[PDB]
Amino acid sequence: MYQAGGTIRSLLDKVAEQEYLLPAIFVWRPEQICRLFDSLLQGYPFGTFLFWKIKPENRDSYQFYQFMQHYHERDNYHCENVTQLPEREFIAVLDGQQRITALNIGLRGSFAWKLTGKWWSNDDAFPVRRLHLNLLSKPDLETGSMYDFEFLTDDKASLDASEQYWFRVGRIMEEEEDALIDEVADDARLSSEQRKEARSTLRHLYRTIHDKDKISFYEESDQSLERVLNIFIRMNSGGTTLSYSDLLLSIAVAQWSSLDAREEIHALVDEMNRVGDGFNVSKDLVLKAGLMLSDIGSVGFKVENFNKENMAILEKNWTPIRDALLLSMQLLASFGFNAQNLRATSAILPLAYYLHHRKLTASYLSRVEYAVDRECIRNWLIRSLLKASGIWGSGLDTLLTMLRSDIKQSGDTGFPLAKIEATMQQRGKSLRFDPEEISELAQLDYGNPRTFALLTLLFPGFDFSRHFHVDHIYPKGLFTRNKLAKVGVPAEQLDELIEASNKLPNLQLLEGTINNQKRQKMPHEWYAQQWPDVNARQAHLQSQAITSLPEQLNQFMDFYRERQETLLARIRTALQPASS
Amino acid sequence: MYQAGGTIRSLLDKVAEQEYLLPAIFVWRPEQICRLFDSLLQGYPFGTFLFWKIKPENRDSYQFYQFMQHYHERDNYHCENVTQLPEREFIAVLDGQQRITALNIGLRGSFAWKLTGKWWSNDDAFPVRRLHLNLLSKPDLETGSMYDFEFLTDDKASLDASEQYWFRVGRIMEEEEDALIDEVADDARLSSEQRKEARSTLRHLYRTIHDKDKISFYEESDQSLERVLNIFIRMNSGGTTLSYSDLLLSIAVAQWSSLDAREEIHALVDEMNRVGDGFNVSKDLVLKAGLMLSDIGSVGFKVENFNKENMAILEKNWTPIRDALLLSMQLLASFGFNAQNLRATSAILPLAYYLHHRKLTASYLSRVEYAVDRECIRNWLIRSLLKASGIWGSGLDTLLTMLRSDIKQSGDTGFPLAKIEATMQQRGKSLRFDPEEISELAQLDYGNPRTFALLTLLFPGFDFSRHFHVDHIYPKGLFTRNKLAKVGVPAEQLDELIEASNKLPNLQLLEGTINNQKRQKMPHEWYAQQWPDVNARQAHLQSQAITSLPEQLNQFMDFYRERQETLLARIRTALQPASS
Ligand SMILES: [Cl-]
Ligand SMILES: [Cl-]
Repeated sequence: MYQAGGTIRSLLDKVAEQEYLLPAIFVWRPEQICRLFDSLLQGYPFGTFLFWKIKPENRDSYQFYQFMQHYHERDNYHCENVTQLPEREFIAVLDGQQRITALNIGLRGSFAWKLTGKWWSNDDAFPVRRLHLNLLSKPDLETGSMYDFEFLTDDKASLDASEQYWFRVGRIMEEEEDALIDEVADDARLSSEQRKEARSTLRHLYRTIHDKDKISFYEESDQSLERVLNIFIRMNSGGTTLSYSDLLLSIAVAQWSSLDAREEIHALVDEMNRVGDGFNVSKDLVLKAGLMLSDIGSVGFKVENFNKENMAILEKNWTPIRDALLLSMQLLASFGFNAQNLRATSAILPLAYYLHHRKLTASYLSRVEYAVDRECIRNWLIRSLLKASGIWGSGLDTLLTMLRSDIKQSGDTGFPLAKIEATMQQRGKSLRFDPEEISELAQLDYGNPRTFALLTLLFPGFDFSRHFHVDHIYPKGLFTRNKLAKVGVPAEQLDELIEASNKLPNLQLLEGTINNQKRQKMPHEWYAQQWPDVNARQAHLQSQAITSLPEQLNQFMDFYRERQETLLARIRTALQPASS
Repeated sequence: MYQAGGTIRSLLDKVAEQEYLLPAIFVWRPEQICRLFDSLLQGYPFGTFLFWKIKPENRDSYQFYQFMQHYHERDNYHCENVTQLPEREFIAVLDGQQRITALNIGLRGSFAWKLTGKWWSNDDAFPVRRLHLNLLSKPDLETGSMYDFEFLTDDKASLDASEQYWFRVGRIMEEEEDALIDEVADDARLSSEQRKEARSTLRHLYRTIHDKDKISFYEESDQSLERVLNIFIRMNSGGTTLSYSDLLLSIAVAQWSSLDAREEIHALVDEMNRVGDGFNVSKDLVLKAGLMLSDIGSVGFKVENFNKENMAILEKNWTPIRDALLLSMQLLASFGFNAQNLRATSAILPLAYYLHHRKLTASYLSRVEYAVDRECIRNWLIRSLLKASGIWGSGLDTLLTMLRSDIKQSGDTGFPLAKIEATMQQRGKSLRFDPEEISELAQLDYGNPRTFALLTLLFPGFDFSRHFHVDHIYPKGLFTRNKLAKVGVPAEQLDELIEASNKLPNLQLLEGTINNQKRQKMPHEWYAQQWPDVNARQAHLQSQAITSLPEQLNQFMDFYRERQETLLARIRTALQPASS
């Protein structure tokens, strides 16, 4: 069947009573849910959906799932199983799943994502947020946004937003339009001009969902599913549309006399990703690096930059360029980076420009004449990566072309560290750390990608190309609620000790792989038998910012505070910028 | 910038002027184009298209193509490059490519595909067809069809069938509606009752194309492209809509406790395709085989057959089922089959059923107790593949379930050939060949997949799992039109002899690979050099149905005609209905 128009309200009511379901076959980023609601209010139409009608004889023939509603990046990213399996004929959605999920999360659910820089262990790193609309939206002529939608905690919404009036979008499914419009009219915090504007935005939102025929679908049973599914694919977007990424790639490879630049680019990606313990770089990175290493004026990942003259330059230099790219990954692996602990792939671009510039080869990793230069790059890269945010995000393209001029100007004197650091300061991307950034670094968690990076900056000396790991000084296994309450730790200090045992003051770098006999002893026990000479012992331990090793867990927080103090100092000096 | 109105005629005028072009980045089956036109006349709407505007300053920055128009499976199957590049702003179509191509082929172009049973080398196996509509179509209740569209020759369109009035669709782009409707009204082929419904169907077809707003699109320049493409993708089918067959795979994987069904399917498929010199088998075949080998009542490739009860039965029997499937591929390779010469992969299903029924293993290929049985299978299979069509196409599912009962009753006595052939006969699929089929077999071309099969039937005794090939008796290279006139062949006959030189009476099976010294000699020279003893030579020529080996090409047709008669007698004997 064809249904040419239903409301979003009718659609979501069916989702609510589990009459629209999913067959057993992910979710969008919050920013994309917001772009959908903005596009919806602006008037962009939905494409048609496709629904498979399940008769009651078949309720049990197949496994069905429920549309995602309250998304939690940690605790609920999988679709929930059906709980109210209908006993009348119902629907499984074959096309429309992600648009319907976003509608459902925005209007009936929530989104809890991990805060930037925090670790999965942290429980206050996943604040629950709900979709909100700023009833006083004004056209942002940069994003093309007409309505400002945003996922907000309850308190960032309720705060006095100056010039803003935030409205929880889901209220239009819970209250009548009259009650909501009256709330806005009766709010004395709005001016009369603001009240008029808030009112027509709230009406526009309410009625887009409740009055406008936005939803169209085909609806078919088992018997003719095959035929209409084919019709549906034929007449709508059947052969999937290229993303912008894949469009640039196709346009870019079109300009190459090599009969398969597509194959050259994939071989390079997979090669790069097999380096060391594995990386995860994309073809986007390779194409942008193409633009950057060929001295193209713009490194913007934009279709206009992949015209035939620029792709002619890129093809000419493809061998130097894939050589530098591949040597960039080998440098990174030689520092200990892999796919799990490299947060910003864009940092590869200036590294690769440098290696490509000086025409370096894999001997750059061994010869001693380079060791000082290799160490200067490592320190710079790690510091850039220790920033929670604000270095390799927004503003990248202008940062990259300025860093490129600095590297160009350096001839073969080596990595131009002072110049680079000044360019970054000039751009609002200083590698200077302020005291609260320092405190944040000193409480990093085991497994956070910045943690090993920080440790290899604080305690250099290992061959980071060889095996090494981060270990707990007081083994993490000793720290459970049961075990601790019997050594006497008060019941209220129990969660404090457990959280602290997993953080930087209890962390160290160790050569080799995980030692299982170290992890079953108290640290003073383990170090007394590995270092019988009491003087060696206290020099080794001191090299690791370990002064003492209390013999009972009851005194762990004394140890923690003491080493936290030493690490704060060591972090300060390590992150202090040189001068001349 | 949106545009919800647009006629198909406007769209195709832009294609015709080369103002709608393709960016550099396959064409549908003719029956899929026909189904597009049927859906279009039934009211199924087109999804919205995405167009990228190229400003005249960038008309040279990228490579563009023209929409395909006159499709030739051999001589013109990849997009035409741009003649007549617009000097004003123009469009590259980013979404809608395939739907526009189909409109363009149906309304302004043509489709030439290889006739079933013929080979690429034959220049009269690709008759040009153009899209036609039966102005007397009536609802077909078996196909959901309402309008019968079909690609036809001018000759088969000019034929009078009881209620078949074929009208060439492209004429609505070339002539005024008045002229076309008057020709229908003036045609003594139609009764007054029929000219009313033919006029109404011609008008509906004409006006769907010229008056109705069926085309809608977004149009964007470089600047808005990224933003609007992502909106387009989010609001429409954003994830590649799953085909019916990918839906079945997903439905099926979901019901397996833990054999990790998705990659056990793909792994078995890859395994199947690497047997011998390689096959090209589909996951769809593997699923169908699951249904047949587990004795499910229906073997229809329909979603209803993949409920959890059936998938439970399949998972239990998965190991014996993949065993049987791989053994069936190994048996086929032992016959000399591969991806190129196996025309009907459905023939695998009864093979695999049989092999699974008797629980045979790899020793079935070698032990001599099976030699007679393997040869009976090979003989039956080849005969089924020697039919140009009508065996493994339509009607397959009922044939399969009946072949299954025949194999199941055969117990352990061996392949039940007589009963299988009775079954095939009552299904209208006799392995009996009539005189005109015999004559067509006696002139198959070199390279036609049926030629190798026929030869292995007529000349058994090689080790078809070791290397062998088809070779010309009088080498193919001797037969160029310059070379032939020089040995003094009359002008009239020259191309009769070139023709016949590529056909079965000049073909033989030889062990090993191509022998380049044999291909440079007249046959009688080759054989006198290889078989110095004239009596062993006559014996060996006799085994290949060679009576005489004329020494001049001038007598080649005397050889052709003599060996053709010898082959006809062998073929008539090899294909004759058997003893009972
Ligand atoms: Cl940027
Ligand atoms: Cl069938």
